[PDB]
Amino acid sequence: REKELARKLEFDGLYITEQPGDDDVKGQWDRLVLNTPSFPSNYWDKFVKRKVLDKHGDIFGRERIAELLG
Amino acid sequence: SKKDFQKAMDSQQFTGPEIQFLLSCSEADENEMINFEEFANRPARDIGFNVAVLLTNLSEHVPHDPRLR
Repeated sequence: REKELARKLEFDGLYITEQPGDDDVKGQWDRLVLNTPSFPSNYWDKFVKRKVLDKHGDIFGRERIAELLG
Repeated sequence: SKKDFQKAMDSQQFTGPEIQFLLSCSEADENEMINFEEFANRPARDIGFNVAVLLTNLSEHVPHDPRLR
């Protein structure tokens, strides 16, 4: 579930663009965790969250993205 | 404002000389401010349709000619 997310922020980037929609809130819980400092604890890639802002956030408010992350 | 649009364009990245060209190509309406909706006319799209059609038509008909690529 992290990896299902951790790639999804860095490719489809949906939280940066889409939202999952009312159904499959299991994917919408994710809106919570992604804010967490310790998020990518298990994917063995702590710098994903850093990696994502390099992408996407340059297109708009790179630290407007930070409020979504930290 | 045209300067604020010049600052907005630094990120969201079109090349900067082209940015100044957007400023000039806008309207410079009301001293220094610009509408978005008026600044969408170019209608023009058909040409570019046909261009992409053309280039795809080439990349299909004439593959691996690297300058074209």
